[PDB]
Amino acid sequence: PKVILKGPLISQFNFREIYVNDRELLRVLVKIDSKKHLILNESNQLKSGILILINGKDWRLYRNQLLNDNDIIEIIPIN
Repeated sequence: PKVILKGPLISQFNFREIYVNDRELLRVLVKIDSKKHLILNESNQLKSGILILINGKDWRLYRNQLLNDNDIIEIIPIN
């Protein structure tokens, strides 16, 4: 799947878009957030003020189902 960063996350991660082979959302986030811990707490739980869209829809609707290779994951910070 394709990961797109929005807002301050772009400068904080130092990239805007990246592809990852992971089909499990948590693993996608861990690969992105590996040595930085910017969007995940130590418990790998998402930090507050971060939303995730999968193909334009809130991630929680998907119930941790298999991601397809062509899915677009948007990570969006909010106030």
